[PDB]
Amino acid sequence: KGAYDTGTYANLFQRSGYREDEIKARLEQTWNDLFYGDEHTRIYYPVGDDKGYMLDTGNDDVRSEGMSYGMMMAVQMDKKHEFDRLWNYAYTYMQHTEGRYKDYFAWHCKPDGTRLSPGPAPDGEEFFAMALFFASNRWGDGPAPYDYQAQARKILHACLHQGEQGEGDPMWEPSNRLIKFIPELPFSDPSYHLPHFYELFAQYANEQDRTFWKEAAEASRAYLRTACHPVTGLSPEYANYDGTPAPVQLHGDFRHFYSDAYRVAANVALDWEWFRKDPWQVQQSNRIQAFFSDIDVSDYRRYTIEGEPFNEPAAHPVGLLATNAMASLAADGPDADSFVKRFWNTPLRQGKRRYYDNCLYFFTMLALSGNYRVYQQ
Ligand SMILES: O[C@@H]1[C@@H](O)[C@H](O)OC[C@H]1O
Ligand SMILES: O[C@@H]1[C@@H](O)[C@H](O)OC[C@H]1O
Repeated sequence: KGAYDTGTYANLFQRSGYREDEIKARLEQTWNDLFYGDEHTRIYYPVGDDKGYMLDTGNDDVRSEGMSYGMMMAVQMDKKHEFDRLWNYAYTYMQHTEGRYKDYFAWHCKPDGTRLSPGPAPDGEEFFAMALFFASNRWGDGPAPYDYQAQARKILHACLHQGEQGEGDPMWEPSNRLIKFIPELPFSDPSYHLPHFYELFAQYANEQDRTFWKEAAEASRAYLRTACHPVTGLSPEYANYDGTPAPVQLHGDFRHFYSDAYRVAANVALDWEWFRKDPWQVQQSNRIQAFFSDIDVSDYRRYTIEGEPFNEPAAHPVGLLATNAMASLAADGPDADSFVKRFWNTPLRQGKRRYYDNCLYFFTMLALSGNYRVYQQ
């Protein structure tokens, strides 16, 4: 039985020997540094009395990924003021009110809120929806736009039914119940598959969609079994509906193990912790940890999914270490305990490239301390 059923969350820092007091203080200090820390560390920026944004420091823009991530961190840390500032920014600047992307979020904008491209990123929408559901269950709905439950249901309605509103496209392929890379293209991104959120969407979404969301959960668990390499546990950034690496795209080669794919190990580990439904998840977690067991974080490269290293370094090696450590929620192999310790002894990244590493870092600090939880009712 998973944490969803028992209400009990594994505290791997505690199982590993760290003191309860040290752990809570470490989690609180990670929060403080990321949202209120110095100019070289923080990724959160207040705007006026009622807005705020998560900065992709590397790309000097605001992404629906980072906004939705900041809202999830805020609600897991019971930080309503920051949650509300981030949501208000997303609601005000990013969410489309009309046209083919109505109720979707523009995937990126300038920090001042000027939209840069209208197209959405589905991993944004699914985190917004999950964070808003948790906000409703934790704090209760307020007047619009802080009517969190209805806001979540509106996003997930468009996610399944955009094709019916007019000229747009849904973010899930109805034929196979799989999340797409973008609404228009017939392939996926394995790091976007969050079967554990789809279980909760099957409880909290519009009644007419609950059957679909339950099928989506089972379809996504099956899909990650097809996308992950059976020796190395590595996955491609973009994958076909059959799990094989998708073709090279006009904007680059996403066939290999790089930044997006790091989140797969994290996502499978949290589904195991919450729902304990697919025991392949334990072996997948053991495999990826075995793959990285004897590789220094400063040596992390881009890899083919069969594990052939490129000369090129990982752009986000702290992010990769974080997802590898988060796999300890599921792994029972000889490497779980050492990745937990390696992570504990790793500080937040600083400087221009810090955004992505520090997002993945925080989700791991939450998870390994037993604080990445389902908020029900
Ligand atoms: O996770 C996606 C990421 O790869 C992209 O660069 O920006 C945010 C999302 O579209
Ligand atoms: O937004 C992310 C970007 O900041 C990172 O550098 O590459 C992966 C993207 O998802």
